[PDB]
Amino acid sequence: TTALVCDNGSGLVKAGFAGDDAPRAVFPSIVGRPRHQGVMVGMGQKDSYVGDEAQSKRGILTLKYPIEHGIITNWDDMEKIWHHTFYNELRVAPEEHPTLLTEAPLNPKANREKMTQIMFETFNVPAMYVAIQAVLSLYASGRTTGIVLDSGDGVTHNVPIYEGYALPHAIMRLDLAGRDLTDYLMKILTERGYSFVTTAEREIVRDIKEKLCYVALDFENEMATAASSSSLEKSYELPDGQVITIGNERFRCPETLFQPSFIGMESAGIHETTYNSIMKCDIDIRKDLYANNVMSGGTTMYPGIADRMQKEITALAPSTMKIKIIAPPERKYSVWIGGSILASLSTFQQMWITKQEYDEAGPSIVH
Amino acid sequence: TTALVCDNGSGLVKAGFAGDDAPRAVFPSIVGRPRHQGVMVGMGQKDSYVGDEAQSKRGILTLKYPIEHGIITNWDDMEKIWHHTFYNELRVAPEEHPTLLTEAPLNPKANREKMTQIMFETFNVPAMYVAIQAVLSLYASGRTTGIVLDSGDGVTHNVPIYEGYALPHAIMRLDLAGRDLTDYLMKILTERGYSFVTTAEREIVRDIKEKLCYVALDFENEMATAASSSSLEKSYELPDGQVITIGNERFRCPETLFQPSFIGMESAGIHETTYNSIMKCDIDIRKDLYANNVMSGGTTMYPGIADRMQKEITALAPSTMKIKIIAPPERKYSVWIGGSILASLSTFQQMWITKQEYDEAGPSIVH
Amino acid sequence: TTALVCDNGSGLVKAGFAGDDAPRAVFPSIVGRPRHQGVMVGMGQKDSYVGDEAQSKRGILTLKYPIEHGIITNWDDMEKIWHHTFYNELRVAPEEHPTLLTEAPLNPKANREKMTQIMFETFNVPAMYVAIQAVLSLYASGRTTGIVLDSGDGVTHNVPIYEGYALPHAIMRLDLAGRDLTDYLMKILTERGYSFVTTAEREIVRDIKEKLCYVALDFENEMATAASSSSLEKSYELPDGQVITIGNERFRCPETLFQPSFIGMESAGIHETTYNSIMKCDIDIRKDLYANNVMSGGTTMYPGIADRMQKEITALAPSTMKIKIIAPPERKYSVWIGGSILASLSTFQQMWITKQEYDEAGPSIVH
Amino acid sequence: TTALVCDNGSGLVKAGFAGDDAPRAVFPSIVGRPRHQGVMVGMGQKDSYVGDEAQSKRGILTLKYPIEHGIITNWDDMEKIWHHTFYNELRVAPEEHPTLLTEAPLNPKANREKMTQIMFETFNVPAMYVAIQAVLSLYASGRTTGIVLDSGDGVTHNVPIYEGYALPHAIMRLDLAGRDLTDYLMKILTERGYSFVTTAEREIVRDIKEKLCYVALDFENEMATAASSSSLEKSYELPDGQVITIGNERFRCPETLFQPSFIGMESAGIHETTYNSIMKCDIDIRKDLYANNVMSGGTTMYPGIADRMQKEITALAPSTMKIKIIAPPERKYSVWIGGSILASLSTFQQMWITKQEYDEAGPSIVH
Amino acid sequence: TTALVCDNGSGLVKAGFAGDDAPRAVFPSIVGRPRHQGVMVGMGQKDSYVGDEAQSKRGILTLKYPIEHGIITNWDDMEKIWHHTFYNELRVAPEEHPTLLTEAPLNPKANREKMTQIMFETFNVPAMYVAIQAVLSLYASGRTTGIVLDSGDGVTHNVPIYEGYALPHAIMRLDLAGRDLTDYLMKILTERGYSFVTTAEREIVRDIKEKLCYVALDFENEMATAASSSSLEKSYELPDGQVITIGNERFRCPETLFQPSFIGMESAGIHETTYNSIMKCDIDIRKDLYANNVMSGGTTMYPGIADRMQKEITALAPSTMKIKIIAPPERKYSVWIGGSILASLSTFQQMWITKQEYDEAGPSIVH
Ligand SMILES: Nc1ncnc2c1ncn2[C@@H]1O[C@H](COP(=O)(O)OP(=O)(O)O)[C@@H](O)[C@H]1O
Ligand SMILES: Nc1ncnc2c1ncn2[C@@H]1O[C@H](COP(=O)(O)OP(=O)(O)O)[C@@H](O)[C@H]1O
Ligand SMILES: Nc1ncnc2c1ncn2[C@@H]1O[C@H](COP(=O)(O)OP(=O)(O)O)[C@@H](O)[C@H]1O
Ligand SMILES: Nc1ncnc2c1ncn2[C@@H]1O[C@H](COP(=O)(O)OP(=O)(O)O)[C@@H](O)[C@H]1O
Ligand SMILES: Nc1ncnc2c1ncn2[C@@H]1O[C@H](COP(=O)(O)OP(=O)(O)O)[C@@H](O)[C@H]1O
Ligand SMILES: [Mg+2]
Ligand SMILES: [Mg+2]
Ligand SMILES: [Mg+2]
Ligand SMILES: [Mg+2]
Ligand SMILES: [Mg+2]
Repeated sequence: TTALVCDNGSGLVKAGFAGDDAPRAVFPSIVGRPRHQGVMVGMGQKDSYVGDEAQSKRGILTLKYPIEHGIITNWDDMEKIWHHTFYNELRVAPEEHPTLLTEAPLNPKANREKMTQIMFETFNVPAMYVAIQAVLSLYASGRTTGIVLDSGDGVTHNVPIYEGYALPHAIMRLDLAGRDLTDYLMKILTERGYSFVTTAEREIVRDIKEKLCYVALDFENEMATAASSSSLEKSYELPDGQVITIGNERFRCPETLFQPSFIGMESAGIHETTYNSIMKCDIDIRKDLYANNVMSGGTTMYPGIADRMQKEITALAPSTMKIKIIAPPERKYSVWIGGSILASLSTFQQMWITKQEYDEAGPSIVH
Repeated sequence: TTALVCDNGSGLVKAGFAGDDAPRAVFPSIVGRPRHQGVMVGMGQKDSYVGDEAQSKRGILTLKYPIEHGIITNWDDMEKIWHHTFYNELRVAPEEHPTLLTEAPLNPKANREKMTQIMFETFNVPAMYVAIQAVLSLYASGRTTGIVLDSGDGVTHNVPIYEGYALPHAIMRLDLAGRDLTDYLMKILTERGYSFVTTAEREIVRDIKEKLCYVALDFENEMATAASSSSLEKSYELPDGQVITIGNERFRCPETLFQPSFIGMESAGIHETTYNSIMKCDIDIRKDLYANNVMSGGTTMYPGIADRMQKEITALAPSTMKIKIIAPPERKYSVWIGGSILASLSTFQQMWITKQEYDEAGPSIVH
Repeated sequence: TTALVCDNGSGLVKAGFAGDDAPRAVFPSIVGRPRHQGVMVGMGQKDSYVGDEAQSKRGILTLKYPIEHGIITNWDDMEKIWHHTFYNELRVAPEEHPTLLTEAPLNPKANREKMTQIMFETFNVPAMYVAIQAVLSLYASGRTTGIVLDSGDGVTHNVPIYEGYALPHAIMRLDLAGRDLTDYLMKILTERGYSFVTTAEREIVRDIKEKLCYVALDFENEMATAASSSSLEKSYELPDGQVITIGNERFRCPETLFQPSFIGMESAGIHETTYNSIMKCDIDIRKDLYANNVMSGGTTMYPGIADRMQKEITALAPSTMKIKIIAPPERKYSVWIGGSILASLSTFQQMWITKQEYDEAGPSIVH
Repeated sequence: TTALVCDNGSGLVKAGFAGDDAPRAVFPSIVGRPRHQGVMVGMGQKDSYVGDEAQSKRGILTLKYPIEHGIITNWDDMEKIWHHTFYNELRVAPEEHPTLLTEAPLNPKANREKMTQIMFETFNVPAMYVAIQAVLSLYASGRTTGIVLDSGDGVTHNVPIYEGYALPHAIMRLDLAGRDLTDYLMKILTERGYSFVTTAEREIVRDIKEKLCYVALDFENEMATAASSSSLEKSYELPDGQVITIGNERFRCPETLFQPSFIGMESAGIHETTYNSIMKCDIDIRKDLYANNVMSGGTTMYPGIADRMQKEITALAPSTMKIKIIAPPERKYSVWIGGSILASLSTFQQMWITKQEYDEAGPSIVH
Repeated sequence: TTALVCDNGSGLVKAGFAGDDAPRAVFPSIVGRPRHQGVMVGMGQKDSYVGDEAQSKRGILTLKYPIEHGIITNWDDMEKIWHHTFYNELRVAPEEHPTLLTEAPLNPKANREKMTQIMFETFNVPAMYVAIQAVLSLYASGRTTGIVLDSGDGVTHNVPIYEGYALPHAIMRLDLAGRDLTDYLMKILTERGYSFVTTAEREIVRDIKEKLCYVALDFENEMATAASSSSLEKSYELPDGQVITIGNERFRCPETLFQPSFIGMESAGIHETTYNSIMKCDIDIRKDLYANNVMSGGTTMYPGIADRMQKEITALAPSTMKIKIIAPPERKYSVWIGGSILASLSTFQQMWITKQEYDEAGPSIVH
């Protein structure tokens, strides 16, 4: 009889019932067909592996992300993610609940429809409601105010919300992190001879992004001392035998997040987009948009931020302003801890769209 | 009514019904015509002895192998092998079954056609299927993963297979063992006065290859102490009166398998071809390609391997990697214990080519 | 007193003074040691033959390419290439000039250093400058705009340049042609029994790639009709007696350039990488990136391109766009006809690095 | 209507129909003219007596052997042998049968022709076939394998035959026994004063060779004790009055068969020629060429052999080899018991040469 | 003070100082003991005649070749060859020089040791070096390339050498000419009644091999017309009275060199061993291994070859290949004209083994 909060990101999909902790189930959200012909009977071999097995059996597959920079590529793969998940994982009936879905803040509609509809006719969840992914990130620390800087693979957003309404027109969306960070790392690792060309192997790059990373505080001056013999290099070992020693670029790569000329895209860094998004609000409210940046996603896990972000803003921000940049631990699940709280809470159950109200208007009314 | 798994190697041809133990019949696979004129009435004397009698009455024949380094030389002898076998040995009708054949992995087509076709019109087995000889060697201990090193007279192969699909391009085929090992032993036995010129007599060389052999662990250092008077020589006795004492070279000859400069061939040793075939796969998978080399054939019967193979690879292989080099006893019939399991197993019976489907395409479609 | 533009490719190394025609000297760039022991006094025999003689006396050597897939393997052989070239060929002093070198566009540094440095202290060329190999290929027909597709053994590149700046991030580098094309041809020639195992012998394969080749226009439909008896096969004659007749596969092998599944590599074909590199530029500029593909290298010598490339792009490219694929004759020397023009031209002479400026920084400043 | 197997030796010519026992007629094969003038009316006396009467009336003749050491001397006497035999003995018509003759294995051709032809035109036997004297000696006890040592006056042979073809080149023919043994005995009997100068009288010597003979086992040690007074001498009585007592040399003379220095011929003894013929065969076959020496002729009648031959061989033969020296009783007719079996047996009747096939080629085709 | 190049063949041993023409001394290389008892005081009679007197006084000896089919039988006779030669012929001191010896290419070691050592301790030549008999045959006409077919009694070899290193493994050694040709001629001369049993007399056979011999061009067809009465027979006269008339077989006997079935040996003729050795090299080099067969020895003195050899090869060789078969006059001393050039030439003097360097290693190091 439960209700299910299921967030589709380009993750790391998260699923777990209406509370109370963290997603019961998390997996990399990939389908990969076998790029070769199989010959050991059964037929045994699957037509396509979904996660998590499609992350355990790389190299013999071609990973294809069903979603990509917010808008998904095709629901043929997406629906299979879904069907696989509801039926053979959580062991939850389709008529169990009214569900709660998330999207990007400005994703081209109808990218919400085709989802809502296919999921509606196939899985027959008797209702529906979609809350934007940024808004939910506030329900983590349970604040009512603040500018939310939510960056996960592969779409970031900067949505300012006051108590308790939210300014719609003051939001700037950058197509930056994180596949561009993975790809940039893969492009600058070539500087030391390591070739990471194939689709499957790209995943390994992401892991060297995981452990071996830190954002400097004063890049321009730090680069000089990086050349000094003292190793700012840590050597990671790769799933086979190989031992790879990356340094210098280790702190260079994430820095791309600010100063994103390195990628060849003109929109200025998160540095500047935060401020320029804030002074797109009303002059009076700004006092409390500052000192309340609450970060989220899986791309605020770097040991660089937030005091990088801090010294960076304080140079651009007006003077005489106190700026706490409170960002929790556990942030990777922040959004989810949001959603859980919501559908269990009174009373927005009655701003849902049930079945009777999908026979009248249908594809519209969703917004 | 049974089905028959029959493998043609440069053996030692093996035949036995769809399971369950080992070939019912094994013989050296030779035809040899009598190099002399016969005068003992009847006419009595046969035009040519096939095995096994052609291995019991050597010296009065000129042994001619119907196949040689993978591709067969002529089907005139080959078909006669076949007809003789089916009709006067196994006592099996031609319409008894649909059959199962093996080939080399990269044998020049149409070396499979002329066989399939001649056997199709002559012996009329109402169906057909040819599985590659390396793949079958996994079905012995019933593993699903691994790089298979299958080396028999006279073509070796190195096929890496993951679970369960098989990488086609990571296979390197060396025309090495085993006639070159026989011929080389015959070339290095000459230094001690033993002349082994005649075709028939060469078989005897092969037998001294059998019993009197062992691969060292550290050749270069072992050779010094080999010169010491202490006999690492065992004296074998030859079918006539002669007593032959070979030492030193007894372990030198097989060593040719690595470091095949001794032959005057540039392709590097099995040592290097194993690794060089392995890192021709995808970087992530190698962890399990290692520690599962399953050897097969009749040339992995030396009491040297695998800790020779082991110590050698570990020097070329990356560090910190565990390498089991599991190779069964009973390996001589490994391939066959594979085949039996296959055609008896559901359900790939419907991946066959029967008679009705050889009326359409014919010489093609076999692959 | 002249200045020398010397480009190291995996060629076919090219050398000739600052203009005005084509390299004075071209040779296959190989060192090969004699795999055997020599016994006719002098000592006569060299420790290792460099080109061109190392291409006249194959079979008694083991050819070892000093560079391989962009990054060179070792400067021990490379330096000998150099020393041999400067001293005993062109008859040019080391202090004669400031020089001009090329590299790959994204070659792992320091693959440019060790060269620059060893060449700097050994040969003492009082200056230096290295222009990327793609950029020079535009100076042939003397265009200022276009996407350059430069594919030679053994690294291709796709660099888009506008007037007159060049987009750095829109370049995709495929490790495809040409040793993979040679090796693939050698791998599919085995299908008809021809064994091409030895290192030296591989060269002959390359020559059958030369004359006997052509890329089809509609492969999928062409393969059927290829089976028809009408010979699309031309019979080539081999340096010894043997006459080898390759057909069908004659056009199949080069086709690998597109669809590189045949090799077992996932990175999509040149077809798709050209386009995917182009629409990684800015949306407005694309109008002139199209209709100006200028091809180069020695692997765009097939009589297939460019209208194979054309029909292929027009299927992937947006509609209503005219796509010229201008690629000169003489392309094999295109790069060089570029370089010569450059160092003779004002004024980038003062963007050089002379000796006085290598006592300060050294290993840095080169980029 | 029967067929006749007739063997010409330097005997003791043997004749008897196609089976089934032994020759119907045996006689010493000599013609002898009367060396004196005859004067007792008739004129009565024959121009020349053939055997057997020419062996009843010695002393009044000059015995002249029609054949001598394989090659016959002249067919003028030989034909007279034949005509006399066929017409006035067996009482058989000339057109009765197709005939079967033997020769030496290596008798100088055409020593077979002049026979075949003369008998063909004179006696008109409508067909012909000539089988070699050695091969037939196997047909006695009906074995299929073995080295045959056939020594009769006056040409021995050593032919190795395997089952069932026969090695032609491994045969060594010594012009030794038996007229050389007779002549030697006559040469050493002078040692005790007995004069045997005349040709006729020589026959008597042969008889003292018959009864009074034995081959020692250890000559050298036996010779010492032979000198002891103990009579190893048996006293034979000669057709006239005289009583001759020979000892010592009685066993010395036959020993000449081995150690034939005594004659002044260097070619080593039958002892060594057996072995030296055997190891002129193939290395594999020797195992069964040994242990199957089947003797024949009339010079293997000595009570010394075969265990003399044995102790001699085992010292020369390789060790650990079992050597049967099987020699029947009745051996004197061995060859003939062969022929009977042959021409009576199907089916080699059609390997004959009849007359219709002798008008075409004639003197040729016989081989 | 000169140095001596001395070649031991089964000849015809040749000796003459370091250049410049031909051996000062040549003789048939035989020792022969007197098979009889001598009674003419002095003691007068020698214990054993070495050549040449042992070739002047046949018939009173038992000729025993000190070497036989490459490996020598015993150094007791060989040493006497040596001592006799150095001391009572060339009038040369033992310490005069460092010496140069030849061997077969694949003679069973240690067949070089026992020589090197005995000669070293007895004759005390302060150094040593042994070059293989085949290689020297190139130094005659002074070529650098080619496959050498060096056939003398009683071991032929086929050693292919490129410029300038030498392929070791492409050599096939046939135990053929010449004692097998002498013996074969003696075996087929019996066909016309001539008996040649004794060893001494065999020398005469060899002489009839000398003058009265010639190899046909198209044998099988030549035999038909050979039967025609027109004498292709030349009549030789024998040292006693006897006149011997040989025909037919006169050209048949040498023909045995190809098609050695006549002997009963399975290894195919020199015909095939030349080609089969050539295509045992690398594919590229063959172009110049052809058209450069330089023959040597004493068995290429037949007036048949080389256009026999030519027509034979061209039928087996691949088409469109030019095949010169250059073989000098004067060839009998070719090898020696080689040796002279060598030890006189710089600089391989320092690849010798002297006195000081034989106290350390001894029996080894010779190779
Ligand atoms: N510890 C970490 N350090 C750095 N980056 C991380 C870490 N954990 C996850 N990431 C990155 O965060 C991304 C996942 O973010 P996620 O919150 O799943 O975004 P979404 O919810 O939009 O899918 C991954 O692409 C990964 O590269
Ligand atoms: N105990 C042994 N030691 C070494 N080699 C052996 C042994 N037993 C057999 N062989 C060799 O193995 C070969 C048989 O291999 P096999 O597995 O039959 O190859 P295939 O199946 O391809 O014919 C024989 O030629 C023989 O020389
Ligand atoms: N006529 C031709 N057809 C096809 N390929 C060719 C032809 N001529 C040369 N090639 C190939 O082009 C390559 C030479 O390219 P090159 O311009 O030297 O590249 P790089 O300069 O990077 O070494 C050689 O590897 C050769 O295989
Ligand atoms: N008991 C015997 N002992 C020794 N020699 C004998 C004996 N009987 C016969 N011979 C010899 O054997 C010869 C006859 O043997 P035979 O088989 O006829 O020889 P061939 O077949 O060559 O004519 C006679 O010359 C005779 O001297
Ligand atoms: N003119 C000739 N014709 C045929 N054969 C010959 C001729 N001269 C010599 N021979 C044979 O060739 C042999 C000489 O070969 P040789 O070159 O001396 O070999 P090696 O030098 O190895 O002893 C002799 O034994 C002889 O029988
Ligand atoms: Mg998100
Ligand atoms: Mg096999
Ligand atoms: Mg290039
Ligand atoms: Mg006889
Ligand atoms: Mg010789």
